[PDB]
Amino acid sequence: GDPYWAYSGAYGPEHWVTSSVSCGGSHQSPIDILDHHARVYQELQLDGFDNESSNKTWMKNTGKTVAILLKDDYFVSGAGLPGRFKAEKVEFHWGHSNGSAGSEHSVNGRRFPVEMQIFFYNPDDFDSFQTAISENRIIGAMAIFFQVSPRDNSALDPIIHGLKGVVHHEKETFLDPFILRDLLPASLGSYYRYTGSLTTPPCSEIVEWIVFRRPVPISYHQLEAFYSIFTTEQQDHVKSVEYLRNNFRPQQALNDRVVSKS
Amino acid sequence: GSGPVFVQEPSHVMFPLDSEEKKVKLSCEVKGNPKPHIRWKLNGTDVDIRYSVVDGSLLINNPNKTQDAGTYQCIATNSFGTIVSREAKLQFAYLENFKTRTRSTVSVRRGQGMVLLCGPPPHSGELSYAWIFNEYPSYQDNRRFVSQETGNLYIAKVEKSDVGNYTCVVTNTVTNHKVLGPPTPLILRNDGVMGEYEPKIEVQFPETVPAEKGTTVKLECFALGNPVPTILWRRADGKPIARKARRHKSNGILEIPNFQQEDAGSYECVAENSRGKNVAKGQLTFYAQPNWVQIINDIHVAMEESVFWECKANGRPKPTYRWLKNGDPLLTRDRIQIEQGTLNITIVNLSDAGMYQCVAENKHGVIFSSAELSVI
Ligand SMILES: *[C@@H]1O[C@H](CO)[C@@H](O)[C@H](O)[C@H]1NC(C)=O
Ligand SMILES: *[C@@H]1O[C@H](CO)[C@@H](O)[C@H](O)[C@H]1NC(C)=O
Ligand SMILES: *[C@@H]1O[C@H](CO)[C@@H](O)[C@H](O)[C@H]1NC(C)=O
Ligand SMILES: *[C@@H]1O[C@H](CO)[C@@H](O)[C@H](O)[C@H]1NC(C)=O
Repeated sequence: GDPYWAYSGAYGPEHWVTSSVSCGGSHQSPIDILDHHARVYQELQLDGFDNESSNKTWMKNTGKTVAILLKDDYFVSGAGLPGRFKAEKVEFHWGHSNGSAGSEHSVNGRRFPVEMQIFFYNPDDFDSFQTAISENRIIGAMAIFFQVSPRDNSALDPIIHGLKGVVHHEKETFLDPFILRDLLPASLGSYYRYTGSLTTPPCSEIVEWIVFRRPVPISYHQLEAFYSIFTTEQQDHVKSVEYLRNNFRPQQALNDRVVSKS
Repeated sequence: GSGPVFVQEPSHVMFPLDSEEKKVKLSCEVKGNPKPHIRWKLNGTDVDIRYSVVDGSLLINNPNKTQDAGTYQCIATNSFGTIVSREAKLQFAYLENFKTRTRSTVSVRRGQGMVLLCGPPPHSGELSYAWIFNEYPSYQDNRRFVSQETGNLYIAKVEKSDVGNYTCVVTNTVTNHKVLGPPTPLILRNDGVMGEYEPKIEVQFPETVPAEKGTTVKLECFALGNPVPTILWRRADGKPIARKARRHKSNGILEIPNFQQEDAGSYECVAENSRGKNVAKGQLTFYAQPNWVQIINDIHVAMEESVFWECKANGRPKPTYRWLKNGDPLLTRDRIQIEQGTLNITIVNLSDAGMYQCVAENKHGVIFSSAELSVI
């Protein structure tokens, strides 16, 4: 029903397939995107992304990532997506120290210290994200890279502040208001599109990915907040407190798929 | 000339599953003239008699948790009317052995916080817990704590001396039976030492704690952390915790014996170290099952007289009342005024003769008092 899995160890990514057979599929995510192989679509339109987040929006340390449960209405359309998609949550992937590789996707082999993902469902076709997941319905995902910067990105302040409040597995916190738009790259023009999967079990191959080409800046000081996060792991009859680090899935084969590039 | 009177009303029965008696008894001895007939209920359905019934008492040969465990009640009837018994639970108390006889070796890093999981076997009855470390009781202190709710062993910060074998010892408090689990061998993983970090409260009491009058209520709180956290208990409202309360040596359990109203309210546990603080909070809400203060007694009255009958119970929340006549709910109607724990009959007639029961109840329990109205 929901098998144990981790980002390393006996239940690490190489082994997910043993309990979650779809992680062995041929339409898996994430991937390295080679620009020269991507083919050349309505314009990407965001709706609601500039509105201030409400005080009900909250952040949770899930043990696998830090998640932001969105409580406002944010919608995306265009970019080949079938209809309108509404945002459900945001999740993060990071390395270990010093801006080490933390992204899931890469572009021309280039990885990034963080990857932020936003997950969407079609609110018209389905009444909730969880049902969509259930029916293996199509869901939308944006991948945004963060890139090292000499000074703090103020736009990230509320998120970094929130991280400080959820150091341990299961902690939750409300966040200071933030502008979802400002966690996306300054230029939305260049992005890639392909069909792939969840990058965690059950690895369902239902994801329309929007991978933005240009990164969002983050300082080494801000990154420290990600590296300061902990999780817990299980061994036979033991639970342990562990650093939450390098929480990314290794990359997967393209196979029959092509990447589109705006 | 009398309606049924309980001589031996069903009481809770604890049967030890690994007993030697192939039989359990549920009492329902009743006296009336004429002699009453008796029926049994289980989980609200009738017991259609390997069941036996002797002098009203239900005898079960070959008791079996699956078919027999549950809530019983008897109902006694003669020509003068009917009464219903209190409910009684038949409970099979047991504790199985641990199934798997084998633990994987586990490795933890010096400085790391961890929990050794008991994983107690199927059982019925309250359990208590202890661990054995390298063949000697595992010493508890600010750094090592055993939960009596989970039975887990919490180690705030692992040190080199912790290497060795750990077995969980589980005791059924009802049968006094003890079982040992397979040892889990634990070793140091020789990567670093763990860095420092905020306490993580790893076991704690619920946000809402029903706290029964007269009982001892136990609250747990323990955190993993480097440096080892301190654990502090307080009441949110600043009042001192009662001196009768006991603290476990690791400070991981606060026990409040003989619980009384003044002991209720919001409690906090603060876990702190040089890296930060976290708090568990919860409200203890006092309650008490109903207790009889005034019962109804038999009434002998003549035609056309009137009748006022009252029962009274204490409890928290304050009990409400309802009435039965011959086992059926009795509500206000012609001549008969039913108001909470009172029954007022203006002008008695022959049809009023019967058995009556005044019932007092709250969220936490229901109690019955029974008497006969007889007319002349
Ligand atoms: C209880 O019933 C189950 C099947 O209902 C049976 O397998 C088991 O032997 C019984 N247990 C005892 C102790 O009689
Ligand atoms: C009676 O009900 C209880 C649950 O309230 C259940 O545990 C038990 O197995 C039931 N007994 C029977 C006879 O089904
Ligand atoms: C602990 O006990 C296990 C068997 O349970 C044994 O294999 C092991 O040698 C013991 N530890 C040491 C180092 O004595
Ligand atoms: C009912 O009984 C009470 C006794 O407390 C009495 O005061 C009241 O008058 C009676 N009601 C009627 C309708 O006679």
